[PDB]
Amino acid sequence: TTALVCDNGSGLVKAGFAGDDAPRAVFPSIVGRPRHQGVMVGMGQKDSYVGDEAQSKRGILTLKYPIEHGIITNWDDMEKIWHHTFYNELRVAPEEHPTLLTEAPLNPKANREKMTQIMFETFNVPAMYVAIQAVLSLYASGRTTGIVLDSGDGVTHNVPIYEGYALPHAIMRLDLAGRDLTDYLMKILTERGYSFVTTAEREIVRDIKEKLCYVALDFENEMATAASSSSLEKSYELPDGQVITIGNERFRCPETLFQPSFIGMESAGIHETTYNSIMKCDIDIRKDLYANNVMSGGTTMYPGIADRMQKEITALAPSTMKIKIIAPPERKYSVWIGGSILASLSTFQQMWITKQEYDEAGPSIVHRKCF
Amino acid sequence: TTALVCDNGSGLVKAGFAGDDAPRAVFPSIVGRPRHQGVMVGMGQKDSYVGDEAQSKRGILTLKYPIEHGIITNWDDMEKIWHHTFYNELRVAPEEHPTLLTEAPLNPKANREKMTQIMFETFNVPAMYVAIQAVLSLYASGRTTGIVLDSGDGVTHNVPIYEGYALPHAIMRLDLAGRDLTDYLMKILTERGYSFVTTAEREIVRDIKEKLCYVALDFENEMATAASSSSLEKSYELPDGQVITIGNERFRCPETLFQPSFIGMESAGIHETTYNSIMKCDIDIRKDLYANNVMSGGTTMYPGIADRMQKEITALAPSTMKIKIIAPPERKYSVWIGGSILASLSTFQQMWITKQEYDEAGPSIVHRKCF
Amino acid sequence: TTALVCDNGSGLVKAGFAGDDAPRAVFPSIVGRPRHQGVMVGMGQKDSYVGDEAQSKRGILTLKYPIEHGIITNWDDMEKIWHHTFYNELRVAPEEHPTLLTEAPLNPKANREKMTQIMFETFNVPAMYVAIQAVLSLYASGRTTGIVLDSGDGVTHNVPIYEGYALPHAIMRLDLAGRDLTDYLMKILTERGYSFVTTAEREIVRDIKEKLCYVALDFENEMATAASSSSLEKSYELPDGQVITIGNERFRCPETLFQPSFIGMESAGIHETTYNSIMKCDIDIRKDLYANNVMSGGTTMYPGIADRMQKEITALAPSTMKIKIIAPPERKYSVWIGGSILASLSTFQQMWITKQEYDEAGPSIVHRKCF
Amino acid sequence: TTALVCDNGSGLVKAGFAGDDAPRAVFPSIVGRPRHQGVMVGMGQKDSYVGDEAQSKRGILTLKYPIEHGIITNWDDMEKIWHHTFYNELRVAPEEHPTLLTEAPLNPKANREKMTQIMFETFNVPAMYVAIQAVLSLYASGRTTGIVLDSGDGVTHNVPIYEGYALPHAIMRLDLAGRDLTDYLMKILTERGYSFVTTAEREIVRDIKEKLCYVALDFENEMATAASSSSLEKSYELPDGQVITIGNERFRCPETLFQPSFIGMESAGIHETTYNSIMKCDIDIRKDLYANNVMSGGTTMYPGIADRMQKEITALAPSTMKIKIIAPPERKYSVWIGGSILASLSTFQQMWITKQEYDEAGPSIVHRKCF
Amino acid sequence: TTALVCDNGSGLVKAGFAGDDAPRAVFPSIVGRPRHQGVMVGMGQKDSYVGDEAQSKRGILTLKYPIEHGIITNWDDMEKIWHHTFYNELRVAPEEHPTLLTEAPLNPKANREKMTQIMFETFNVPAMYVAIQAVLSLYASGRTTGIVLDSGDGVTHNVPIYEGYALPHAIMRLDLAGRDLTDYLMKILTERGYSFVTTAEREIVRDIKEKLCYVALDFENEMATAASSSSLEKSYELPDGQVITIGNERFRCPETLFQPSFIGMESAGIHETTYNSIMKCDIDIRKDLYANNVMSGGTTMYPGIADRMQKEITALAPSTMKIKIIAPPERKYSVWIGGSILASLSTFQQMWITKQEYDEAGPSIVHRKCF
Amino acid sequence: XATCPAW
Amino acid sequence: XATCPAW
Amino acid sequence: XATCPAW
Amino acid sequence: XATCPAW
Amino acid sequence: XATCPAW
Ligand SMILES: Nc1ncnc2c1ncn2[C@@H]1O[C@H](COP(=O)(O)OP(=O)(O)O)[C@@H](O)[C@H]1O
Ligand SMILES: Nc1ncnc2c1ncn2[C@@H]1O[C@H](COP(=O)(O)OP(=O)(O)O)[C@@H](O)[C@H]1O
Ligand SMILES: Nc1ncnc2c1ncn2[C@@H]1O[C@H](COP(=O)(O)OP(=O)(O)O)[C@@H](O)[C@H]1O
Ligand SMILES: Nc1ncnc2c1ncn2[C@@H]1O[C@H](COP(=O)(O)OP(=O)(O)O)[C@@H](O)[C@H]1O
Ligand SMILES: Nc1ncnc2c1ncn2[C@@H]1O[C@H](COP(=O)(O)OP(=O)(O)O)[C@@H](O)[C@H]1O
Repeated sequence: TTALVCDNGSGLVKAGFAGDDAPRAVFPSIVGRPRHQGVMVGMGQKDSYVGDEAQSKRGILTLKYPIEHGIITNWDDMEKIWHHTFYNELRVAPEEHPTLLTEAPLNPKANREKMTQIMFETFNVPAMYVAIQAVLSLYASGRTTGIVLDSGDGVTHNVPIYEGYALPHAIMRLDLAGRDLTDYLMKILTERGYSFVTTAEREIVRDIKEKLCYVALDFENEMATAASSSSLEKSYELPDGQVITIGNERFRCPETLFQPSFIGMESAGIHETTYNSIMKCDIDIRKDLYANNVMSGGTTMYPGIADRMQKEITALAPSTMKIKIIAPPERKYSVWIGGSILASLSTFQQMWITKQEYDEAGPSIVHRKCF
Repeated sequence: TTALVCDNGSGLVKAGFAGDDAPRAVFPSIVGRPRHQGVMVGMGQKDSYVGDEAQSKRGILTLKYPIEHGIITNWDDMEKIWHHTFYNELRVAPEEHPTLLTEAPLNPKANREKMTQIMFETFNVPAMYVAIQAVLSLYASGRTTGIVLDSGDGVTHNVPIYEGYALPHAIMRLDLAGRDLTDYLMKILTERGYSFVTTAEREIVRDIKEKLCYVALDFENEMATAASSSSLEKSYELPDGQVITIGNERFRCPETLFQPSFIGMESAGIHETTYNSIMKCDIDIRKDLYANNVMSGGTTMYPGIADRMQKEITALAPSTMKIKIIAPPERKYSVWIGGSILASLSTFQQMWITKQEYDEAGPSIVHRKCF
Repeated sequence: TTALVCDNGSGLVKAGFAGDDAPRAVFPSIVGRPRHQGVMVGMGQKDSYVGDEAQSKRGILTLKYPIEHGIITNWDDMEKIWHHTFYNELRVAPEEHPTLLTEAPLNPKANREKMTQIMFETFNVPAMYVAIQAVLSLYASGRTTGIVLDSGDGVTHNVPIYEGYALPHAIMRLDLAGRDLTDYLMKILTERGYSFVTTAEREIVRDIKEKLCYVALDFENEMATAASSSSLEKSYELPDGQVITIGNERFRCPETLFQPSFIGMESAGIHETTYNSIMKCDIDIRKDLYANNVMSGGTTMYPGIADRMQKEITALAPSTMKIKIIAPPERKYSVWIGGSILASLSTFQQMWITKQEYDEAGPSIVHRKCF
Repeated sequence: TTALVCDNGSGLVKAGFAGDDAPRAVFPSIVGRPRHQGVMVGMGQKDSYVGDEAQSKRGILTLKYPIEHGIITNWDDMEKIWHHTFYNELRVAPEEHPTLLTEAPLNPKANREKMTQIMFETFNVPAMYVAIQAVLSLYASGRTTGIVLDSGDGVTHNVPIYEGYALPHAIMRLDLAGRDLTDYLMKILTERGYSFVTTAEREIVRDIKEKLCYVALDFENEMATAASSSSLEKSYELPDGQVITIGNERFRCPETLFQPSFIGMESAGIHETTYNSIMKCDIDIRKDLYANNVMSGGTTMYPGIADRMQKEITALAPSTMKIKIIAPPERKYSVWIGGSILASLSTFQQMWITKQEYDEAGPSIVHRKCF
Repeated sequence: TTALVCDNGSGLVKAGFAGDDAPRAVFPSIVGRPRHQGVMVGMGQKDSYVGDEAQSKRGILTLKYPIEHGIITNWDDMEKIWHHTFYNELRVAPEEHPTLLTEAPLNPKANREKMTQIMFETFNVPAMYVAIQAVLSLYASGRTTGIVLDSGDGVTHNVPIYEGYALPHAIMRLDLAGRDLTDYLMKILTERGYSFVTTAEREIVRDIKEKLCYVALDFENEMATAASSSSLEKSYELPDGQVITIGNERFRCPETLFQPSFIGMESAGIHETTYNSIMKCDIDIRKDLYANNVMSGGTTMYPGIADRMQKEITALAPSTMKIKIIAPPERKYSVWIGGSILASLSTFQQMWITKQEYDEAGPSIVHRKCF
Repeated sequence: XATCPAW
Repeated sequence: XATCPAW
Repeated sequence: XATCPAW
Repeated sequence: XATCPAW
Repeated sequence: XATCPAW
């Protein structure tokens, strides 16, 4: 009997066994359906495609995401994805093993409650549990104090923790995301004559973003350098066979994390949110928090992002103290890494939720036990 | 078999062995308990912290004093502190050695009576004894006449002694303290924009008081000097990393010992109490008391306090006689010093209280033997 | 020559003439500025909006408060508001009439000193004076003893007064406010799926609070009643045209005045502060203070707040004495009402500050005259 | 033209007209002044309060006695009290009527001499006279021999008189008083946890003494009875509303009249002073003095004091003779009663002091005429 | 073998060896005992103090005289004083030497009889003898006729002697003393505001008397001189440090030797007693007695006492005869001087009382031998 | 469920 | 135990 | 001006 | 006026 | 021993 660790973020879906260092199933969460007409008879057809197979044939289908902001919008598409993982991609019986699921900090109540019935009633599975995706980043570092920062693709947020005591009046959540950065890029490229408007066209705009984008350390002189010299102007080809030339939009797209006025959302930014989170804390434990800034988002992989946060906070902190941003190189799977430790842990074995507990109270047991 | 000498004042707690010149355990008497929520599982936790360990982690706990004015308010917190001294901080068996405890002059009867049961019934310890913290100051000087003055942190008082004969109709007790001086300082600092309101914030207000405060020899011209010239204005930094500038409140805080109307308590002052104590005595032994003013309080350490008492009493004494205030430099531990002499003394060995004496009469034996 | 009475609290600003029973100008204190781009040419534009006009167009502007806790943070926004009252909203010359201003008890010194220069140097106005917003509540009742309690929106505090003699060592000030109750409500509503995050979104959360909130007489059975029966669940519509359903958060929001741990602020509560204020007073004038509890805050308007304070203090007072909470129905404008009496009073005419007095000493004259 | 009889003891002040059986003005002699700050304007204020009005408002003022031992200490406070009696409390013109004043036996010369100028120069009053407060007790009894004993509140003393001939070499004066009994009681109550230290707190300690105190006939068995049985333990409430329980200090406070060593004053006692006064007299008139012991002090009102003096002197007198202590029930006003008889007496009308007699000699006329 | 001469008057005690001109031990006869409580342990204590040591520490003890009028009142205090002289102050064995003691003329029989047993039974001393303190004054003068007058401190008396024949029907004894003059002085000083009431306070009243007192030659004009002119008014300081001013009581205190009515004792006076002593004698030896008036009391040392007795007796004697008062300058020790002569005298050696004489008869032998 | 558009 | 507030 | 954040 | 303290 | 008070 080994437990199962399942992460389901917005976008990629990750899963594996307990007691390991790497997952086994990584694939996007898309549900596609055809839209043209069938003619030839002898072929075998399907009404929908789920895993990586829907990615291979995108010239016909209409793609669709179930999760938008960390909130389950369409439940019938979600049951196809969990059925795809337990049988086809990974091979297991459901009733043999316990599971472990992760969520977001301030989502509403019915999101973590409808998923109790599915893991008990339609899947006869014992011993589930629900965690929070900020505590699980500290187990990958092995520390016991500090402040985290995870963005990924749904939401960005940060939770301060000192000596194993969390501070609930200091959690900050911002709805600026990863897919909003994709959507702003395909608006800027119409200033040279490129136009990508289809759900299928969206994924070859994502693939440009991951290859050649960087966060500049300064902003004003970069607008004057690239306007005079043609030095940073690069090129890229697409599956039609043509050539696309991109310059001056490489660094201009990740600058919305520091000035959210370009979208029109009125907020503060990714650096003043971290500064106001420490300021709402006490006066005696601020010193141990300037030296511990872990940072483990999927969006964090841009080059030049660590040196930018060094320069910004020292303009806000007083002149005596010391700052330090920690960035491990494998900071992409770190939410799955901490899930492997807590499942194989010995003290944890009284924190499961048995099937008899559900028959006594019902689906409202989850607000009492886990937190 | 060596006896144990234990002093337990309001605030600091001092202890050691008999026949020595310095104690071994000096630590404040605070009991703290957490108030946030625990999240991380693998750590080892405790419900409370007692010694210097509770001082290190003040950003979470709620601190608490057991003794308020020299009166035991909460007995369950007191048993944790005595258990901490006999085992953890100092290592000894209780049943091997006799003890020796100190008190205040005019506390009520049940304070020195409930502590008899604890030193016999729950701690199987023979041969305890209770003293008074004014007689023990003369053994540190080696004299045999004079008038003492001890304040410290709980209460201020004075006892006149001539030739080994105490005068019970002349003892004066005033409830102006040391912690009341701390509380008045954090009221005055709100006139510049500083605000410290938490039990944890209180200890960094105490630490300002011990470093830069002085007692001025005059009061009226000091208000005119510092209002015109910016000469005595100094600065100080705090664990946040900021800078605090303090002037004109350095000498204004210890002036309440001479004019208690600033709090609102209506009394006489620290110098008229000493003058009225001699005046209630006889006419023939006043001359040996103007030349012997020992002074051994913990609060006495302000600079410029000895020259101020020279100037004040000569305005009240007649013009012929001679005054002299004695101030030894190690006048902080002097109550523990006299406790070391009387324990190792040879004649004293018939003044203990054996365990059989408690079984004959009970807890009311303490009002008969010791005085 | 009639004097002017000007009240400037955090939030609403009230003004009128002397010798009257109701003010004439009531409007919030907000300064807004646009953030989008202008396109159409023929319109007439302004860079900012001040009075009720900025409230009408909140879909564009960014709103801003000058006063945060009773402390002037931004002086340039304050000069626009006083200029708006003397000319536009009310029509008067400044140099014709004397004025009268109100403050808070324990604000720092430079707050009541920079406002002396503005009322003399840039506004050529003679005969100003500064009062305290607790004395002015007793003139509306006509009594001469009792203890007050005013909260409003900035700060809550209480001052005990006996026979025209105030007791300066008993004033208690707590920084729990009115806008902190607004901010905690918009955190709780995310448990059903409502999200209001903008400075413009804040005012339609305030308007929910004033219409349907109440203070329950008990707390534990109310959590069991509303969890079983769907009786107190009401509804409300918003300017989009949709329907919002609110139950169980109606009484849960004003419960933080009795347990401030829900925010995380560690303090006592609104009822133990009143009990400890009487206990620090004498022993002979406690009986005339249990029968006189006036209560005149703007926040006091919740239904069921008078019967709750009856029940709480009788658990703390001894069993013989009698308590009585007084609550007049027009207890919102009562700070302006007492300002009208003291201006038209005959004896008061030697308490003004002439313009020649400012030319002799300077801006430090205000700490001597008024108190 | 009717004469005025004015008694001014330490504490209460008594006055009335001649030819009557009861006075009309009884009120304590206290001068109070405020100590806090005035705020409210419209009230009418006074700098001081004199009569019973200062007793009603003791929560603000600082009380003060002019007379300490029968000696005028502060003359300016005395002129306010005599001005209060002649006009406000009693309504009369001063220049219409003659007066009559009483004193103590062995006070110094300048006490009965400065009061001659005030009754002539600043009050234009003719025909004053000064008496002694031991002769005036015999007129209330109507006898002509015996020995008196008056204590009251200032001083205790006794004068032997035989057949209208006083014996000046037998007068004994002791400075043990009534207010010294109050001050010793508030020292003993700190053995249970009660503390009353203020000039305002003193009067609710006096009121305990007058209600429940008694003089026991024996002393040694009373210490053994009340230590075993809880029979005489009573209770009392105070204007705060709380409950005070007092046992074993009821009889222990008046025992200092028989053993003055408890204060520390070294003297004989109230019964050996009376025995040594008879022994210094002759041998032939001792028999008429053992049968006539009048006793008319204000302090004499304790229950059980008459039977105690019967038992004590028979241990000192020889076994043949007979003792008898006389105690009339209205023995409180008896010094005023004898003053009414001697003023309306016919032979007395040549003993006044006219105004022309003062203009011939001066203020030294009083040592010649009256005695 | 040299004899011992011991004088024990009321007050001072004088002793020495035979054959000398001055004594060696002069110290008062006081027995003191403490009255407060002992606290400090390490000191060495005593229950009582005897010699000059009890005079040094009078601020604690209670002083006590054994002899009151020349009569031994307390025998146990007397044995401590004789033990102090033979061993500590003077160093001698008792059984080596004979002694010699002095008495008063008309004391009762048991006073000179109990002191026989102590000098034989508990002190094994041979050869004692008892004299009379009037015969011993003539040996200091060397005459053989005259009339003496000794007062000192116990009693005043006078014995007429002619040609070695004493006249037993002419001895006059008066009980007016020296300590009665001390006690009348501390009554008169309460007319200015001085009060000395303690056994310890008595000795600083004695020391005033010895320094500034004189006997005036006239009495009526001295009352008119000092009442008009402030000439003889002097000053004196006391061990507190203050200043005492004394005028008009300097001569008024020794006037009671001429008019004893001021105390109340009804007698004749010191000059009519001497006149009636000569008148009861014969008619032929009056002429040799008017020319021989020796005078050797300790009280005689007032200035102006010799010229006063010249003036008084000439108003009573007939106008022909001649009077002469003799006053040697060393008239204080003259009773000890005559004791030195009679011990070293050759004829005297058959007048001792051997130890065998006591074993034959007993303690009644002293009424037969010595006279 | 109000102003978002996924709530 | 009366007017202090530690007694 | 220290720990508030309006002072 | 000496040792009392009202004289 | 009678009327004195030392006898
Ligand atoms: N090299 C890269 N540079 C920038 N963004 C990246 C890179 N690789 C992945 N991403 C972003 O990470 C997002 C999802 O990452 P991840 O955090 O693993 O998933 P989830 O957010 O579901 O946990 C994608 O939307 C993609 O935009
Ligand atoms: N340098 C200093 N200046 C002024 N006060 C001091 C100083 N050092 C210590 N204190 C005061 O001494 C008090 C306690 O001293 P101490 O007498 O040793 O303890 P206790 O009063 O328990 O015997 C503390 O409250 C502190 O305020
Ligand atoms: N009916 C109501 N119920 C609860 N709170 C109210 C009500 N009406 C007004 N308030 C509160 O009163 C606050 C301001 O009131 P007021 O005391 O008049 O202003 P100020 O505090 O500036 O003097 C507002 O923040 C609002 O929250
Ligand atoms: N019932 C009582 N029992 C004991 N003492 C009393 C009683 N009534 C009054 N006294 C005492 O009498 C004192 C004054 O009495 P009184 O002789 O009338 O005044 P004065 O001494 O001025 O003549 C007060 O100090 C009070 O202590
Ligand atoms: N200078 C002096 N003037 C007046 N009296 C004195 C003087 N010196 C001593 N005396 C008195 O003499 C008394 C005792 O003297 P003395 O005769 O020597 O002792 P005793 O009477 O025992 O023989 C003392 O009481 C003291 O009052």
